Amino acid sequence: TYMKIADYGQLGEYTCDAKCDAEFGEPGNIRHLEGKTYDYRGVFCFNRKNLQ
Amino acid sequence: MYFFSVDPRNGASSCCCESISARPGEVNGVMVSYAAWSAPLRGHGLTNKTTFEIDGVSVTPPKVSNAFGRTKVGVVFEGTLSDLFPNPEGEQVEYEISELNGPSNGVVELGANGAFTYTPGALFTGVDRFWFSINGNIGEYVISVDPTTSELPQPPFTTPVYVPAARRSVDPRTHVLKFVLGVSPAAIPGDVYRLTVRQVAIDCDGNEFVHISCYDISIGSCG
Repeated sequence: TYMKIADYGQLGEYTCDAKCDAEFGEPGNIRHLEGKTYDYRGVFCFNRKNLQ
Repeated sequence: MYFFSVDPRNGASSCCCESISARPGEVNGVMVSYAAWSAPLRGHGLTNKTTFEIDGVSVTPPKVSNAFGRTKVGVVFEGTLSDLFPNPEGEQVEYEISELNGPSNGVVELGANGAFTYTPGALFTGVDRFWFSINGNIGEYVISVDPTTSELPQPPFTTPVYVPAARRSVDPRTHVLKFVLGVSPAAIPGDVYRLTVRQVAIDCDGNEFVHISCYDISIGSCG
């Protein structure tokens, strides 16, 4: 399990005099992730003499 | 410079539309203060979405007609000025070219009988005008010198009273609108035109507060 910062987001910018519109802005996500693993699992067989 | 305080639309505040006096040829600047009406409407103040309109309540149609001229770059142009004054009575034709409203990138030599030579300025291409006066009645003669490739378009014969395309501004910090009021030298003294201005404000979120007011531009001679 790992994390993936999707985005950072904006924070209210460059207001000279109070108009009170962009107070909090919007932040991004952290997006926890996962992932598994796999396997091969093969076999074979000879009898006793065709190998000897 | 004109200045006007707009009514605040509060239920408490001759004709109704205010008056404006102008002289033929002048180009002035007008101011209006929307502070009384837009400041209580706490928001983002005004916007640059002003809309004007011109209509005349008395025109007294002109005597002499206008005309159009066409010629290539650098080549001397010739034209007549006698067909532009169909007169009802019989009287001589005192052609005159005002040194105040003459051409801007050329020169004109007024002939003896309604003839004139427009030699455009060398290394120049565009449109140029000059305001004649056939026995008192003022009209404009427009000439466009083409840059020798194909042709140039046809200008719209600027009106008696006009507001320029983009020469206005607005200061949302103090709620003041500024624009320009131009009157061509062809306006007849005595007429009155009506100018309507539709100003729109904006709230804290992006809605509209529209405002309409009118003015009576009175074209009078001698200021």
